[PDB]
Amino acid sequence: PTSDDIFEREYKYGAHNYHPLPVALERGKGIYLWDVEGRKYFDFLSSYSAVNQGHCHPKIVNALKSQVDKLTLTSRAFYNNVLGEYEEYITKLFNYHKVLPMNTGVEAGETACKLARKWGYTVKGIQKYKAKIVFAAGNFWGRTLSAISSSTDPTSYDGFGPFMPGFDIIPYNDLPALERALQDPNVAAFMVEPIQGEAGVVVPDPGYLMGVRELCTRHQVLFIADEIQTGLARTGRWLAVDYENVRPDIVLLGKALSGGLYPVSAVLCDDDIMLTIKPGEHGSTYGGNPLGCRVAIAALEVLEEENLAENADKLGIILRNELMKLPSDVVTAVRGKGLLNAIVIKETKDWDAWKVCLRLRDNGLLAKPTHGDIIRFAPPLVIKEDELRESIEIINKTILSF
Amino acid sequence: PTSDDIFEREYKYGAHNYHPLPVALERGKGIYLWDVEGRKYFDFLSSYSAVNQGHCHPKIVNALKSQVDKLTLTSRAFYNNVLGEYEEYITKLFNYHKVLPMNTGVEAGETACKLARKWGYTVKGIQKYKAKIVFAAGNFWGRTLSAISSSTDPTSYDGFGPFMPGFDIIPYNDLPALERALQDPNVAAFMVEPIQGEAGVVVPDPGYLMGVRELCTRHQVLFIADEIQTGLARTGRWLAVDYENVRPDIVLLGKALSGGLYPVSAVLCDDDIMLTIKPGEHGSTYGGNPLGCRVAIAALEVLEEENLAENADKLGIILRNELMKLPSDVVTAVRGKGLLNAIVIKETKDWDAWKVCLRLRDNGLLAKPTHGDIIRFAPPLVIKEDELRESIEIINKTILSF
Ligand SMILES: Cc1ncc(COP(=O)(O)O)c(/C=N/[C@H]2C[C@@H](C(=O)O)C[C@H]2C(=C(F)F)C(F)(F)F)c1O
Ligand SMILES: Cc1ncc(COP(=O)(O)O)c(/C=N/[C@H]2C[C@@H](C(=O)O)C[C@H]2C(=C(F)F)C(F)(F)F)c1O
Ligand SMILES: O=C(O)CNC(CO)(CO)CO
Ligand SMILES: O=C(O)CNC(CO)(CO)CO
Repeated sequence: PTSDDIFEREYKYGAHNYHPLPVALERGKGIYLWDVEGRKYFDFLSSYSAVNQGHCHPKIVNALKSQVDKLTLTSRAFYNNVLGEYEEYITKLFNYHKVLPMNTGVEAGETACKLARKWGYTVKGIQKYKAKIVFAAGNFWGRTLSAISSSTDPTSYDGFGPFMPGFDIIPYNDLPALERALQDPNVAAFMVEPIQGEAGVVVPDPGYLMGVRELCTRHQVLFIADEIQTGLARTGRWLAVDYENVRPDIVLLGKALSGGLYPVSAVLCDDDIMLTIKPGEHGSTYGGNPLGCRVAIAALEVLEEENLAENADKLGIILRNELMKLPSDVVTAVRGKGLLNAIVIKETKDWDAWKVCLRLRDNGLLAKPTHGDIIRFAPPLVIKEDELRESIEIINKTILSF
Repeated sequence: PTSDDIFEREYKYGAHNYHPLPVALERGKGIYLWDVEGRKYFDFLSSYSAVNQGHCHPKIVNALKSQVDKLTLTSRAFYNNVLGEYEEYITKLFNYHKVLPMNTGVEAGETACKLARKWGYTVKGIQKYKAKIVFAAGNFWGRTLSAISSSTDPTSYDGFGPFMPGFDIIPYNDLPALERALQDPNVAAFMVEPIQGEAGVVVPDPGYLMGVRELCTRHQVLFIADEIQTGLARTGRWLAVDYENVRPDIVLLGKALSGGLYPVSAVLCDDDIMLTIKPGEHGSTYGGNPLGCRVAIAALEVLEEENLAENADKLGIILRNELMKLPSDVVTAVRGKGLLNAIVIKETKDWDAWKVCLRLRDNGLLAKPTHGDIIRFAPPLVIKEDELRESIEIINKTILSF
């Protein structure tokens, strides 16, 4: 069963909601992936930063295999013995009172919106159903009707309305706009990514996150930080907001929370917010199941025990330093923090980010474009400096082969 | 670490969005669960019908263990070698052109709403953003802002607005109301459960589903059948709609699609609907990952090879027959199809569905109430007639001990 067979068969029987890069992967471990013909590749996408810990990390695998022989799902109608241990661990690890477990990133975001609105009505005293949540243009937090309603990307929302009311949108990295938006006492929260991933790794100016926290406190507005892709060592800290010593009111985690072995996500906040939701008022069939909790506990331990945040910090400097050695004729910008990085391609009609990624694949490195001029470079955080330097050679050899 | 310790620790560190039955489960297999003190129980909830195949079915476990050592997540940016095999299998199994894989039940529902609206705008010709979707009162399809906006249950939606526009609600099991609702040419779809699970196992009159299909065809409206809990042999057929030989335009699957080992869900429909969504316009980080696909393929094979639908059919008759032998003084109604069943309790102030389930737990059987007068009985479909008869004894011994 060849790569071409694999492409054709997905095309026949599967929805066309994606156009993947033409590579048919069968196997992966650490920083490497192998296709069906056995060719070996560096993974510079990390499955959108879900395999921070490397593919099939043995510690997380063994947690999965130990638990799958015991108990995988009771539903939340009864207690299991794993969920709390995970809850005690993750809430102490991040220093919040409580966690609400969900499965996917967008589910954690919907949860955060529901906490914000409920807190707005039952604590802040907003009249029912006047609550607003402010978002930054360029945000991406998933594909539900609610998530695309806050998007400014036409490919997310066009053809899918009517849209959820009560969302306001302001420019990203703009504190005067946030100050103007928070004049409305019916605003309950501001939700924002510490670095906008899908918008093309857009890093806000130093002090932005400190100013956000100040404005939210001053106006009695919840600061929701979406760390589903910036968190868990990807940017060189436990949370990207740690760079400015800022404590959000709600933190969203996902992707790397499981090492890529299970959809696990989390909403962290204190009691005065979390307990606004009463029993029966929110949940999920698979949220908090024992199998995902065991996996999450191990995937957090791997991040801590192997010191991947400081590894991501020190190697990201190296990565960005080498990438700017590329000629400004061809690479117009280098952006990133820790091991979440991007380069912008001077998109002539000679060439584009898609053709670059095709040739990168030919030379053994997997990455993928985000707007035809942007290419993300985000390898697993278990990569070593010598392995990283080999990868930079493949990027050099590719960019300069045009 | 005792059951009481387990309760207290979840209470301290976890959100209070649930009030589970006081039982702390550590282990499960087949139809049985064991708590931390070793006591053994019949599972008559099946984790809300996600473990149709029994807890930790060895065939599904071995599929998980084989794949977790190989590759668990590439993201949809590249191809993996498993996804298509699953897509070919499930689309031929249910006789639709295509499948769109997602993770949770509510994600499949949001997907169905987005397909319906997109089809309404790009095929039916509804002006943008006038599309409507009709739902039946009592529906439950999840906890996103969109899903609670169609709910008529105040505990789902109260305090969580403002709500998604464009949803109409009609009585369930009411064909004249549907005919009245579909007079609006801007309606794109009607979404409905063949049996309303969360509303208390509410079974519509014979012919209802045939009348729905006729009205939807006559008015050029998509018939979306939510089988996330009625499907996959739970009611005695592959799809609950199979009882009336009705083919919906969109079918939603979830829960049992994985055997309870992984959150896997699916949206099935033909090309003229499915291909309204173009690349980049919908997706999910974990949807379609190789690990969940291997698990789903095995969990479907277990349903087919062990003939659980006919087993569920023949044992559900037995179950409902015995349950009506209970005195009408105390059990006001018995409802269900296949192995999805409920009894209604004459809720005096002497006693209620919660106290019944407490005493059922004391006598070794796990079930749980849904509105304080309704108790669901839904054991795994691998149960045997002799095991089922033992369980009925525990239900008899409990109801008559009051
Ligand atoms: C900050 C943030 N909050 C929530 C979610 C929802 O999480 P989810 O519901 O998917 O679990 C996401 C998900 N982002 C995805 C979805 C995935 C895909 O489209 O396949 C590609 C991906 C992505 C990343 F991560 F950067 C990119 F390409 F869009 F740019 C997210 O980035
Ligand atoms: C027909 C249908 N369509 C979609 C979904 C969403 O699927 P999901 O997003 O959860 O994967 C569901 C989920 N129903 C759940 C959620 C779970 C919980 O509240 O913990 C209890 C449960 C339930 C069942 F199954 F009957 C009950 F108690 F609400 F009555 C569903 O029934
Ligand atoms: O009307 C618009 O332009 C947009 N309105 C919303 C976003 O601001 C929904 O998309 C309001 O929630
Ligand atoms: O206004 C209402 O009573 C309800 N409106 C909606 C449901 O019909 C949203 O909850 C419209 O989508």
